Amino acid sequence: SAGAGAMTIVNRIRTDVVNVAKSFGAEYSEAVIDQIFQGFGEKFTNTGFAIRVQNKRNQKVDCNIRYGEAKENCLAWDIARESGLLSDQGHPVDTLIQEMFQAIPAIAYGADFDINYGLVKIWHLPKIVPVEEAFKIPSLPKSVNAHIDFFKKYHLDALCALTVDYRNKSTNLYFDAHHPEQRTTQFYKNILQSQQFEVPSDEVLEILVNCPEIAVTFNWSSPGIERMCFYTAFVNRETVPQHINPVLKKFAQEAPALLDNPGFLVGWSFGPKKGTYIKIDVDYHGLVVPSFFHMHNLPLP
Ligand SMILES: CC(C)=CCSP(=O)(O)OP(=O)(O)O
Repeated sequence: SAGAGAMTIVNRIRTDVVNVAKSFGAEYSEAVIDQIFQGFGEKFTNTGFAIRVQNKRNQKVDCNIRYGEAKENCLAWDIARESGLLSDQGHPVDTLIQEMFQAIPAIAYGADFDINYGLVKIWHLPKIVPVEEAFKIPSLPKSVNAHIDFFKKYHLDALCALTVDYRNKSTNLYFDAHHPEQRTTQFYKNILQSQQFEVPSDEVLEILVNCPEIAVTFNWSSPGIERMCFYTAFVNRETVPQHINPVLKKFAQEAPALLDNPGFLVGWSFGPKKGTYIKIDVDYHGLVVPSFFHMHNLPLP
């Protein structure tokens, strides 16, 4: 019953995470997993926890584990620092999450880990606010302010989250995709063409029109948008569009969850020639998907 039988919930989670990673061929480090769980295992037990796989072109599938909770302070930061998971790099990212919590009041936060690396991101979640609130933050890439007209044009006026990616040295702004233009396939063709990204098939465009949340990624090395991502949730295994991609099919059918009937969040990422791939998270305790609809003021499907 080392990894089986009667076990604490946190041990059930660890075993499930390693099983996913093995099944999808994702790399992982036992030392990094243990280090993450020493600090964060209790959080993973009691809050909105998810396991993600994603399939970047020409590399192995990555396996991430992440959680969020409705606390106004950035609790992950202290835990990660103490855990040896978050060292300064001599870079704008070092103070950015602190600046975000100073600049805009948070109603929740979360953290994201790649089990082959350690802590990748911390998220800041405010109540929905005008995007201009972000321009207060000292260490944001200069490219963010420079995209004021782009945000306005594409109805990216309602900021619903921020993140710092310590590994990638980038930041995402997340928008509530409330505008009726965002219910049309042309919107997605247009916003993707504005950046010279890849435009997906019609079948994928017809999925995107239901997206409640759009992320846009900025970095300090370039003036342009690195990639963007459209998030769509599915309330159970069967309603994931399993036919679109083999990773979607396999993960929907086989992802572990403690709750018998989990939903999923899928991120459709696009970039220039990387940046284009799919992310899928299983709602391991069943808390994430309802919270996702609620945070976007949408009835639960
Ligand atoms: C759960 C929400 C709605 C979005 C999470 S941000 P993300 O993990 O998709 O960000 P990246 O893939 O790191 O850009």
